[PDB]
Amino acid sequence: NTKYNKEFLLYLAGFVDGDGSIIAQIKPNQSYKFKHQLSLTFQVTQKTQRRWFLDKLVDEIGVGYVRDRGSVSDYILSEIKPLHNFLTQLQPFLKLKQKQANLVLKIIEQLPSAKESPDKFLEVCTWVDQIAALNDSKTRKTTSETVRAVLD
Amino acid sequence: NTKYNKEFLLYLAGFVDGDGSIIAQIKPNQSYKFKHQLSLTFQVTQKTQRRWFLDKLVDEIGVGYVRDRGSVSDYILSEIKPLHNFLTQLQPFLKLKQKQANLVLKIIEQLPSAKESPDKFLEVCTWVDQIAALNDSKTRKTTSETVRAVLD
DNA sequence: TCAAAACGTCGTGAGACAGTTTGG
DNA sequence: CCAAACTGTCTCACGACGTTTTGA
Ligand SMILES: [Ca+2]
Ligand SMILES: [Ca+2]
Repeated sequence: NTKYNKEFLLYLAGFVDGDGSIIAQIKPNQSYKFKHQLSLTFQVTQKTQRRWFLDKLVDEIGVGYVRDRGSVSDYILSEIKPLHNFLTQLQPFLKLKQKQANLVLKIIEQLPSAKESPDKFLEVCTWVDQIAALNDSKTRKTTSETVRAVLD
Repeated sequence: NTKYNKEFLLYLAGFVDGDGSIIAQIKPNQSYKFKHQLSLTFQVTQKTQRRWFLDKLVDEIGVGYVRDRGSVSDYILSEIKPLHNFLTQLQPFLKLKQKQANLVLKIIEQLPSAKESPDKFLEVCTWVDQIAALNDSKTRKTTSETVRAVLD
């Protein structure tokens, strides 16, 4: 359970507030009990020419990976528990995305208990609706209401 | 000469590397002796619904202003003296824009003598070139070479 | 003759999703 | 069934300039 140097977390929070994204999604998938997956992602996007900077992030955060999508690349951290640790430490230094971080950080602490009740799952899904409304969301399709319809 | 809190600078350096810009321009303007103005800008852009964040920067930096351009707003700092003080302190924490910051600092220092020798003015425009080269420059028109064709 | 502000827009470089597959 | 990875794309929200005017 890695501890990060404060000055790193201060800079990083500023960069995240700039080019970063804290993301929650409900993914339709028949193989799941409620026919949806709950997906959490922390990401930083950057021009591939500066991919080196994302690579440095992998090294410094000690987990996650970088992916290519042409002219641009992304640092991706989706593993639920390294994510909890990282976001716990980053959260108090964020300013634009501190609300997203804390929703995520609590959606995490209720996953063990949101696959039991279909109603609990609907509750958690509404929190991801919240994260999406805090972000500059423009192409969102699957929400906690395409879900509620399905749970019927 | 205000001395800025280091935690603030660390966060700001991350945010600058993210959504900020360090700009130097050679502006054709016939009322100047060498037919161009040397202009320097530090800026941070953010969509207007987030203007409060830019307003805070005005207060915390103690100088500069926010302008609106529709859906988006920019914190703007162009005054040469505050810019020098400010960049001197920010620069050590920058990771993507450090080179640009140092070149702006160099330009500022040479500006006085730059207005006296055409050759020295050219040197400076050369440094303007390096800055544009370091940024994601895509609409640039006036270059240190446009200046030579006029120093003639 | 200047520093600085004002006014304006091109071309992405991000952000924030989607859908689908892997593998335990 | 589930976490996580893999693969793709919509629509800006930025970045990084330009030209013109103000007021000393
Ligand atoms: Ca941003
Ligand atoms: Ca950026």
